[PDB]
Amino acid sequence: GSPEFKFQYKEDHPFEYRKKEGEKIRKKYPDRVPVIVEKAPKARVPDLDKRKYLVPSDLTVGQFYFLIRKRIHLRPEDALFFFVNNTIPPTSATMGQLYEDNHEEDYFLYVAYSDESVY
Amino acid sequence: GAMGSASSEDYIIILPES
Repeated sequence: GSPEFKFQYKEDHPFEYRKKEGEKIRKKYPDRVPVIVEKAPKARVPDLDKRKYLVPSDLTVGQFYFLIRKRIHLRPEDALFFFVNNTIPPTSATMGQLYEDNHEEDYFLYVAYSDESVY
Repeated sequence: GAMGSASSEDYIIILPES
């Protein structure tokens, strides 16, 4: 295929493809979950070529946040907030906990990141 | 449609041997 940089609205329409993709990746990697990576407005964070990712279900939210913090090389004083499908889980939860809470007919997980929480 | 791939679908996995 080809790389693209567009919002979820693109894959929000082909429900048949979104399901097929979720179904194939669920069977290919059931110990992992497909995650959408998107930056929210008002943020002050660098961009990286990451749109669609796959993470293990057993990864603790605090650890996951740390890996991405180090990935974006933010200052230690730099604020950072993550939102999984409009919700804010505790850092003691795991990717499998939020994946269960977000279980959909498409089987995709949406994750947003920002410097400040501003709709 | 009906997909007929061989290679897995495009998704960046982040899972090293560690």
